[PDB]
Amino acid sequence: SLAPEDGSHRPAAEPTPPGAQPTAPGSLKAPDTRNEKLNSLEDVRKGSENYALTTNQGVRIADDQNSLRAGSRGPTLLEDFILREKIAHFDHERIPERIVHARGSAAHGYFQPYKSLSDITKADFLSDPNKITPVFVRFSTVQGGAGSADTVRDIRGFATKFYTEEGIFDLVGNNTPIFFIQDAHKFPDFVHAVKPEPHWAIPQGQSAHDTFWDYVSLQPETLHNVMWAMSDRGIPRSYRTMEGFGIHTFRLINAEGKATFVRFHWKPLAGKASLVWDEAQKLTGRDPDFHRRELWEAIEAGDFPEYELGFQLIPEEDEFKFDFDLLDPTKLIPEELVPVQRVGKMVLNRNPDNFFAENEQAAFHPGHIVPGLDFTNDPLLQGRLYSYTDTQISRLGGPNFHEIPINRPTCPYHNFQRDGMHRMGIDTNPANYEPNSINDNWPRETPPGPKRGGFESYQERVEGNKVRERSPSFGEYYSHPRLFWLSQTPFEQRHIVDGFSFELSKVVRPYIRERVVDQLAHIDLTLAQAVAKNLGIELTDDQLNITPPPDVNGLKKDPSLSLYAIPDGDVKGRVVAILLNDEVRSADLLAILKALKAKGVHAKLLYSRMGEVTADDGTVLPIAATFAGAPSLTVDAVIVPCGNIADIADNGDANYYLMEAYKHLKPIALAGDARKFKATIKIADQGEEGIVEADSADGSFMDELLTLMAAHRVWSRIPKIDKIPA
Amino acid sequence: SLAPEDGSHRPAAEPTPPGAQPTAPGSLKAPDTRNEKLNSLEDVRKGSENYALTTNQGVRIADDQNSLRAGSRGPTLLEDFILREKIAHFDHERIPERIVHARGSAAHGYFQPYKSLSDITKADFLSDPNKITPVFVRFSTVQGGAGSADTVRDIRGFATKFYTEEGIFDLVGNNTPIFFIQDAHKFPDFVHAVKPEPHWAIPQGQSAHDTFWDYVSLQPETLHNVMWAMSDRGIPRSYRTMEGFGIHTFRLINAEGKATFVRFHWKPLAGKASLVWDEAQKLTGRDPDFHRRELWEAIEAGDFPEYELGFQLIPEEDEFKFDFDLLDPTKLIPEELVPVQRVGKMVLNRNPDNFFAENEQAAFHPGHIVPGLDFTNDPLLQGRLYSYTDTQISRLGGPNFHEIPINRPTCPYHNFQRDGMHRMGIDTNPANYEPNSINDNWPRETPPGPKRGGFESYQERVEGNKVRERSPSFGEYYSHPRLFWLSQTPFEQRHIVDGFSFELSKVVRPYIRERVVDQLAHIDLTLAQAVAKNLGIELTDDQLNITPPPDVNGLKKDPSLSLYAIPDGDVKGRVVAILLNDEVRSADLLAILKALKAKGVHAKLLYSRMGEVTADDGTVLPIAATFAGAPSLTVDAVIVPCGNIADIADNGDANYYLMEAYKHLKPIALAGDARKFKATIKIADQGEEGIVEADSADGSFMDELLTLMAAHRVWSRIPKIDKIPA
Ligand code: HEM
Ligand code: HEM
Repeated sequence: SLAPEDGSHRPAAEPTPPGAQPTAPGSLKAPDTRNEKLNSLEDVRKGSENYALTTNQGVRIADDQNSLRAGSRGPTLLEDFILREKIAHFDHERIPERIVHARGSAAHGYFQPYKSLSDITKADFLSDPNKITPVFVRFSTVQGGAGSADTVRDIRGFATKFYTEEGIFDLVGNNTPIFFIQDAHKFPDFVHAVKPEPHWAIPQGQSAHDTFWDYVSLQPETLHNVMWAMSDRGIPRSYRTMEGFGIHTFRLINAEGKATFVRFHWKPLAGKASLVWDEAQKLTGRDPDFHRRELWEAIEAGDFPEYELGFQLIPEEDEFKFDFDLLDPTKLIPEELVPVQRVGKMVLNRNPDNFFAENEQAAFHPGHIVPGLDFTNDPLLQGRLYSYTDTQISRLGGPNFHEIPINRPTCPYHNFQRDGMHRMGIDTNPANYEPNSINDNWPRETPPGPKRGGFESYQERVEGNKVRERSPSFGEYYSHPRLFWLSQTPFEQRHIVDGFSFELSKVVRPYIRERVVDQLAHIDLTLAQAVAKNLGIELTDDQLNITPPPDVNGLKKDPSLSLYAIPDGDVKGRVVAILLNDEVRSADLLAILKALKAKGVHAKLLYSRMGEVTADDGTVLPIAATFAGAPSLTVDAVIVPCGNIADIADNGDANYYLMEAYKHLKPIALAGDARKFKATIKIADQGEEGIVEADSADGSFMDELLTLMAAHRVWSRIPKIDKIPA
Repeated sequence: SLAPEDGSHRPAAEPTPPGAQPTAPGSLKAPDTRNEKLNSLEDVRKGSENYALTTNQGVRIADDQNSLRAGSRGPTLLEDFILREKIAHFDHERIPERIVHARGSAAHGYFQPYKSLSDITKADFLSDPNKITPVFVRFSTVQGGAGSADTVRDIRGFATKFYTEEGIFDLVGNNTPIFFIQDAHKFPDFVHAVKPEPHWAIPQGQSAHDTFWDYVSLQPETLHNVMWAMSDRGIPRSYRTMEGFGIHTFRLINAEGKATFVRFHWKPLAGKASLVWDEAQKLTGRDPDFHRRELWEAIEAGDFPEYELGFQLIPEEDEFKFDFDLLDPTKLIPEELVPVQRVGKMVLNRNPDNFFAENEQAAFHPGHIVPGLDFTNDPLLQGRLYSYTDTQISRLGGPNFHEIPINRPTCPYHNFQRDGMHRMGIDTNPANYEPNSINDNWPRETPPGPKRGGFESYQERVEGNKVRERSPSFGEYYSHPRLFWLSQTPFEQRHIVDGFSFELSKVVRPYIRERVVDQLAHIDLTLAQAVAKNLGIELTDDQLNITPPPDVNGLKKDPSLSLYAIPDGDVKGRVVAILLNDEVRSADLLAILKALKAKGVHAKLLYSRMGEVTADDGTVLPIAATFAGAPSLTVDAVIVPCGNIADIADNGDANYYLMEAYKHLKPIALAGDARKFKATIKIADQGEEGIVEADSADGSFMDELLTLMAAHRVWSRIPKIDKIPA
C-alpha cells in the first residue's frame, strides 16, 4: 500500500467546487449520473482496483520494474515479450490529430425539447418534450494543434452529437454565425493561410501573420467573420459563455412533406462573456488549459453548462426576400428580421472517463442528419459533406469508426457492409447483399413516413447548367461587416480596432497592412481610420471618399450581435480570488463566503506561500495557490479582507495581482485596512465605480461586488488603465 | 499582378538580421549555401513560379475558386474530381506526432573533426579533418504536443543525423547528462506520469501536476534529472545556448579492435544561458514559438549555431573505478574526474524548405550507428534500440521511411528487402534473397576491416543468469543530486528551490508534496528546508537528522555542472529593445546602433504605434513593433535613448517594459533625460550595478552595456526584485 492512510488521494464522489478535490474520471466522480449513452459504454469501461497487472493477453506480470537480461548488468534479451508488448503499445499511442479543430474539450449530457415540433419537423428527437436525447459535445479552437493553448484569438467550434432513436444527428457548428468563405473548394486555401506558415511552422494558435492577412486582403468575402474574430468574440471567457451557430441554412421537413428553411442557434444560459486581449494572451502562458480546466471543473461542481437550442425559421416562399442570399454562409440572418424561436435545452452533466478514448476518437460530421432534416445548396455545406467521412477514415484508422464506443449509435443499426480494419461486429446474416432471398431480404428498406420511416431527400427542383461559378447574389462583402460594427458598444468597437491593429502590426510586409486598411475603408471609415492611425498609415482622399455599403434590409444595427449591449449576466460558477494575510479578520471571511455561496460563486484562497494560515479566531485556512501561482487572469474578481495587512502590503506579487486585475477591468473589493491598496491602483479617496470599499466586508459590500460581477467587467474604467504600468 | 510592383513581397537572398525581412524557405533565402545532403535533395525540391496550377495528375485547373454545381446556386456534383482531389489531400494532411519530443525545430549544417581519431575509432566520419559530414539537427522539448509552447520548463532533445560515407549515424541526445530512469521497461510509466493526465488531458508542456510528482516521490532514481529540470537548465534562452549529451556510455572501436568507453557532449560555442521562470512562463503566452523563431532567424542572420563535439573517454580497465556504475544513465561522469576531449565542430547554416517534409518526417534513432561505434549494456539504451524503429514505422506509415528524402543516406544502400507501403526504389536485382547464384550473390557481405568494412559487434563477454533484476550498483539515488546542488551558484540554488516550490504548489494532494520534500531531505537539508518553508511544511526531527549522501569520488563540487559559475558569455546574436520617443537624440541612436553592430548584437526599435518617428535632426526611424507587440521577454537588454521623454513617460506600456525587464534581471541603459525612468524601477540617484546611465549614449555607455550583456543577467539584483509589482 502506497496510498496515504487518511484516504486523501481519492476525491469525494460528490459535487465539489473547483480546487477542493483532485479532478477524476466522470464515472468515478459522479457514478449516479446516467443517460442511455453513458450506460451503453459500460461494456468497455475497465476498472483497476483489486486486479492484477497483466499483459494484454491476460498473463500476470511479476516484475514490472525491469527488463530481462543475461545477468543483472547484461544485455536485454529479445525473448522479453512483456517489455516488448509494453513498449510496442507505447510506441503506437498517437493517432493523427484533426486537420482543423485539433484542440478541443468535451463532455456528456442530455437534451430535450420544450414542446413537440411535429408541425415543422418529423425528427423524432424534437417530437416529445419528455423524450430525452443523450448528447456528447466537443468545443474547440480551429487553427492550433491538439497541444496548443485554449485562450487564443480564434473562432471556436461547438459540435453536438445527438444519439437519437432514429440515428445519430451531429450539429457541427461554431461560435459565430457565419464562416470566412463561400465555397468549400477554397477551404484548403483559407486553412493553409491561417495555419502556421509552411517553411517554418510558425505561428501556433494565431492569425497574426502575413499569409492570413494576405488571403483576407485578396478575398473580401472573409471580412465578416474576420470582424467577429477581431472582436472580443474571438476570446471567450469560457465555453459556457459563448453562442453557438450551425451557420448554414438547413431544412426541416414535416410529415406532410413541407420544407421550412432553418438556421440553428445555441444560447448560453450562463450569458455571453469574453476576456480582453492582454488577459487572454497572457493566460495562454499562465494556463494554456484554462478552458478545458474550467469546463471540467464546472461539471464537477454542478455548474452544468446549459444551452438553449433555437431555430430561425424562414418559409420556402421567402427564400429570396432578403437583400442577401440565404444560402451564403458569409451572411447572417439578423434576429431583428427573423427571431430565434426557443426549441429545447441541453445540459452537460458528466465529464468523460478517458480523454483519448472519448474525446480524441469522437467523430462529428454534419452529413449525419436524420429524417425530418435535410440539406440545402449552400456551397460550403455541400463540400463539407464530402470531407468529414473521408478525413475520419484517415484519422481513426478505417471505415469502422462508428464502432469506436463513443461514436456508436444507441439505436439499432444493421446493413450489408462488411469487413474493414478493426471490424468488431460479427455479422451472422447469411447474406451480405440485397436483394437476397437467402435471408428473406433482411435487413429491409423502410418507406418514408411520419415516424420511424426511411430517409428520403426533399425533392428540390434543380435547373441550371454544369458550371464552376459563384452565384452573383453572393458577391457583396461589406454590408454585414458594417452591420456587425455598428451593433457593437463603443468599448467593443475599441477592442475590434485594437485586435486589427495588433494583428496587422505582426504582418511583416507593409503593403499587406495597407491593403487590409483599404478593405476596412469599404466597411466603415471610422474603423479604417482608427486602425490606420495605429499602423502609421494615412488614408488617401479616394479612401476617405468610399461610399459605405447599404444597410441590411433597412437595419442600422442589431443589438443581438453585441456580447454586452443587452445585460444577460449570471454569476453562478464564476470565481473570485481572496488575498489572505496571516491574521485574517474571520468576520470578513464569513460574510464574504456566505454571500458568494448564496449566488453559487466560488472562491480561491491565495497567499504568499502554500500550507495554512490561521485567522484571528483560530480558524485554520488552507491555501489553494500562491499569488504567482494562480494569477488574477484566472478569476473574475478580487477580494482583499482585512487583517494584518502589513503582512502583504509590500508584497510585490500581491500588489501586482491588484494592478493586473484592475487593468483587465475586474471588480476589486477592499475591506477595512485593505483599503491601503487603493494607492497601488491610484483610486481617489472618494472611490470609483468598480472598486468596492467599506470598513468591513458586510451585506452591503458583498451585494455591491456581486452586482459588479453580474455586469462581468467595469467598462467605465477603460480610460483609466493606459496609465497603469501592468 | 497580385505582388506589389516594388518587389517588397520577396526577402532579399542575403543574410539579414531578425525582423528586417520576411522569413523564407532556406533554398530561397540562401541558395548558395550547399552541402552534399542539401544537393542530394534537389531531385525532390518543387518550385512554383511561372508554372500552371494543376491537379496531382498534371491536369491544368481553370477555376480554383468554385466547385462544379448544377446552376450557380445549385448542388455540388460528384463528378467534380478537381474539388475531390484537393479536399481529399487536405483531409489526409496530418500524421501522428512523435510519442515524445513532438515539439521540435530543425536545421541543416555540417560537421568536421579537428584531427583524425583513427587511434581510438575506425568511424569514417572522424578519420580525417578534411572530411565534411552533412548533418540535420532537431532540437525539441519532451512532454508537449507539436503545437505546444517552446519556453516551457522541460528537458530538451538535441538529435543529430550525420550523413556519413559509411552509413547514417544518429546521435540522439538531450540537454542534461542523465535521464530520469534506469531501465527502459519503465519508460511508459515515467512518460505517462509526466504527460497530461488521462481523464482530462491536462496539463500541456508541464510537469507541475500530481502524477509526475507522485512517480518522482516513489522512484528516487528520478531525482538527479529532476534537479536539472528544476534548475534554470530547464528553461534555456535558446537552443544555441544549451549543452548536449548522449547520456549513455557507448563504445568506440578502433581498427585493432580495442574498445574505449565514451560519453558524448556538445558544447555551445555561443555559451550557456537560460531564462528565469516568470519570464519563460510568460513567454509561452506572448510567443509560444520563441525558440523555433530564434533558431530560424539566427540562421537567416548568419549567426549560425555552432557546437563542439567532445568525448569523455574511459579505458576498458577503468570500468569499475568510480563510486557509480558507468552503465547507469541516472549518473553523470564529472568532468573533474574525466575531462571532455574536443573532437570537432558542427555548424548549422541553413533552414529547411518545408517544415513538414523535412522536420516533421525526419526520423532519428540511436540504434543507427556505424562501424567504429558500439553499444554497452546500459539498460535504458538497450530498450531504446527496440523503440525507435518500431515507432517510426507507425508514425511514418510503413517500413520504407528511409526513402523519405530527409532520412535517405547519401552513401550507397543495397539489400534484399522488398515491398512495403510507399515503396519508391524499383529493384532490378534478379534475386531478392541471399545466398543466390542468379545474381552472383550481389549485393555481397563485406568483412570487418579498418575502413569500408562490414559491421561486427565488439565481442563483450556476457555471463549471468536470465533475470529481471536491477544491478545493485545502480541502487544509489542521492549523491549525484547533491553534487549537482553543491556545484550551483547561490542564485542558481535559489532558482532550483523556486522551481520545486512552484511545481509542488500545483500538486493538489498535499501528501505528495510532503513525500517529495522527504526525498529532498536525503539530498541536502538546506534545499529541503527552503522548499518546505515555501510549502508551509515543517521538517520532522528525523528529517533534520538524515545523513547526507557521500561525495562522488571525493568531489564536493564540479563547476562544469553550473550554467554561470565560469563566465562563458557571447553577445553575438543577442538582441536589444530600443524604446523610441517622437524626437530621439539622433547622436545617441548613431552611437547605440553602431556599437551593437560592431559586436553582432541586433536591435528592435519600439514605439507606441507602427510606422515611423523623426529624430531631432530629421532622421526617419522605422518602427519594428509596439511596446506590447514585442515585450521585454523577447530581448536580452533594453536601451532608452534621450529625446522627448515626456512623450512616453506616462505610457504605461513603456514603463511596464522597463519594470518587466528589471524583474527578469536584464541590463537596462538610460541616456540623458531617459534617466527619469529611474523612478519607475526605484533606482537610487547614485545608481546601481546593472543600470547603465549617462548624460548621453557616447563615451563608455555602450561598452558598459555590452559588458553587462556578456554576463547575461544582473544576478545581484535578485534581492531588489521581490518588492517590485510586476
Ligand atoms: C460553416 C463552416 C464550418 C463549420 C461550422 C465547421 C465546424 C467544425 C467543427 C466544430 C469541427 C470539429 C468537430 C470536433 O469537435 O471533432 C470541424 C472539423 C473538421 N472540419 Fe469543419 N467546419 C466548417 C467548414 C468546413 C469545410 C468547408 C471543410 C472542408 C470542406 C471542413 C472540414 C473539416 C475537417 C476535415 C474536420 C476534422 C474532422 C475530423 O477529423 O473528425 N470544415 N469543423
Ligand atoms: C537517454 C535517454 C533518452 C534520450 C536522450 C532520448 C532522446 C530523444 C530525442 C532527442 C527524441 C527526438 C528525436 C527527434 O527530434 O525526432 C526522442 C524520441 C523518441 N524517444 Fe527517446 N530518449 C531517451 C530515452 C528513451 C527511451 C528509454 C525510449 C523507449 C524505450 C524512448 C523512445 C522514444 C520514442 C518512441 C521517440 C519518438 C521517435 C520518433 O517518432 O521518431 N526514448 N528521444
